[PDB]
Amino acid sequence: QVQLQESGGGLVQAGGSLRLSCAASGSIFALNIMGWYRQAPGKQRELVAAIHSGGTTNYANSVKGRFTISRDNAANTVYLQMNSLKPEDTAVYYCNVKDFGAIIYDYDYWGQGTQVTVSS
Amino acid sequence: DYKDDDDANIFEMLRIDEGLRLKIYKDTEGYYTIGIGHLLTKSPSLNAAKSELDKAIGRNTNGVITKDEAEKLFNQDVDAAVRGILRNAKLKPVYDSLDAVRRAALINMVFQMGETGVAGFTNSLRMLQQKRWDEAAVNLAKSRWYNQTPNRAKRVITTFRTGTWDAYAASQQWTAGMGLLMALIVLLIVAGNVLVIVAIAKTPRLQTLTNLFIMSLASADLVMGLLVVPFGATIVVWGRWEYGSFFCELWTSVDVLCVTASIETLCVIALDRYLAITSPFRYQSLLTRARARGLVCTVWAISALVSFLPILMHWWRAESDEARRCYNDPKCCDFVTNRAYAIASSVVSFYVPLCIMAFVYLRVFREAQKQVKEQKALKTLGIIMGVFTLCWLPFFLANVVKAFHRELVPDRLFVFFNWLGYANSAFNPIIYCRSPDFRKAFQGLLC
Ligand SMILES: CC(C)CCC[C@@H](C)[C@H]1CC[C@H]2[C@@H]3CC=C4C[C@@H](O)CC[C@]4(C)[C@H]3CC[C@]12C
Ligand SMILES: Cc1ccccc1CC(C)(C)NC[C@H](O)c1ccc(O)c2c1OCC(=O)N2
Ligand SMILES: OC[C@H]1O[C@H](O[C@H]2[C@H](O)[C@@H](O)[C@@H](O)O[C@@H]2CO)[C@H](O)[C@@H](O)[C@@H]1O
Ligand SMILES: OC[C@H]1O[C@H](O[C@H]2[C@H](O)[C@@H](O)[C@@H](O)O[C@@H]2CO)[C@H](O)[C@@H](O)[C@@H]1O
Ligand code: NA
Repeated sequence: QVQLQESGGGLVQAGGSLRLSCAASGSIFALNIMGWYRQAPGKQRELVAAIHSGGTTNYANSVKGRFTISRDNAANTVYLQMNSLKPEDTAVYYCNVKDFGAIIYDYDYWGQGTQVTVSS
Repeated sequence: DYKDDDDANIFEMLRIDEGLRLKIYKDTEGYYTIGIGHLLTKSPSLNAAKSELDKAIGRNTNGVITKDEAEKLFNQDVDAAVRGILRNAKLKPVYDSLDAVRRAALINMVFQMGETGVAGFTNSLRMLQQKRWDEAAVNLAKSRWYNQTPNRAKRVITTFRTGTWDAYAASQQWTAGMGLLMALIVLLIVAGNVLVIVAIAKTPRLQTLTNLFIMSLASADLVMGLLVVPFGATIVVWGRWEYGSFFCELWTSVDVLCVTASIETLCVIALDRYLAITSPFRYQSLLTRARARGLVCTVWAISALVSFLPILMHWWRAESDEARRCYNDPKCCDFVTNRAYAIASSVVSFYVPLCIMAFVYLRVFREAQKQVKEQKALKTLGIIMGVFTLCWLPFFLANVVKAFHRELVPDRLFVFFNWLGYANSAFNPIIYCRSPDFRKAFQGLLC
């Protein structure tokens, strides 16, 4: 009844810029975590940046502020600015949301993916 | 030796009223006994009690006899009682005029109060000798005897009134039903919790820290299903504790152990989530694997100091007549406590977890509608506290009221409220284990 719609991928040369958009259609519980995940071939899935509905964020350590995650209140939408891109960032990026309506455990909705590949 | 149909009915009469023991035990004043209240000796020597038993039975019993052997001892006691009734000018006329069923009622009274005691009922006895059954019943229902032991007096008086065994048939049927009913409760507690524990143990993705707290709950609720609730059920279906003073005190302390560990874990889970749902990123940077296990070991450490330390040190004992009567009676395992223990244990076991859980789960949802401007999360809040409150608050309100005004909390009510809390150990696995990887786990276990 709730699906994640994600856009903003493509291909850019090294040191490029992109802004990601993830709309969480439908209504879900007010306490949640919106974030982004990536996985390159060979390597395995990994967090990059997450943001809480209060505002608390957390970035991976492959990100020295080059990426900035942010929500936009009154709309279930989280954006991720990708700057100073390195060829090491080629991966499919996934939009994830941590739903907390059930209070004892998490409920995970997943977007299906947007390919991102970077050239040097 | 020689038994009769009348003999056996009296035997089964008093196995209900007094109980049957096939191994040597101690009576209220420490004397070795076996069967249905058959005194072996006043000597403080078990081997002396065994030699008296072996001479009476005609076998090397070594303290263990059969039911038929208990009836041999019992019919001798009945023969002695009848034999002294006929020597008593107050009791012989009535006894001579009664039928066999009502003679059993009179013998039952003599086994409870003594020959001399029963011979003081001169007006009731006159009425029975004249076959005025309903008048004698009314009169006996006003007796000091009736006010002291109401249940037994009702069964005996019913026997006098009707001349039938209906009161004792009704007791056997009542108990047998409660036996099945509580046997069902027992396995719902066990199955529901043993199913949760192994689902965590064998599924690799269920080893979260919030689930690390849940299997401590499920294991506290499991010991209660195996040890506390079953032995608690023997008291209800039999009216007595059958397993000696030592296991009474150990069972009692295991009871307050598991319930303290269970409720306080519901409190740890309560704040765990909050701390994880309001500030998730601090949360993981604060609660390591050692700290999570550090909490549960503290809970069980607190539970041990609430349960085994004060109960084994007898810090809980009251100092009244029914306090001391129950302490001396190994068949009485009532938890007659003083005011300070009743209040201190209730605060540590129930009251501080209640108001912490009430505070934590409240702040969860005020900071929920601080962003919506839903109730599927409110109704989960509604039952997490609603089930917990209805299960345990009736008992701890009655517990503190009884700790000031004993006469306000009758035993029946008091025992029922405690069984409401016992039922929470079966409700919690239903409540706190509804994740998609619990649901999909349990399916896998049973298929
Ligand atoms: C939110 C929670 C902690 C509130 C519950 C408070 C409970 C413990 C309060 C509410 C009513 C209180 C009782 C009200 C009346 C009496 C009779 C009095 O002569 C002795 C104390 C006694 C028996 C009180 C004991 C404590 C009591 C049971
Ligand atoms: C033995 C018997 C006889 C009749 C009915 C019930 C029982 C079983 C009993 C009362 C022992 N259950 C113990 C009960 O679960 C319990 C648990 C934790 C506590 O901190 C307390 C407590 O009792 C009151 C109290 O003040 N402290
Ligand atoms: O002190 C109480 C009462 O004890 C005896 O009563 C019974 C006993 O309780 C029964 O369990 C049964 O087994 O037989 C006993 C008698 O041997 C006495 O009958 C009585 O003198 C005394 O008051
Ligand atoms: O106590 C008098 C009052 O209590 C009687 O109960 C007896 C009990 O039956 C015996 O076991 C005895 O040893 O202890 C109590 C008195 O010591 C009767 O229970 C009752 O009707 C009577 O009025
Ligand atoms: Na006792």
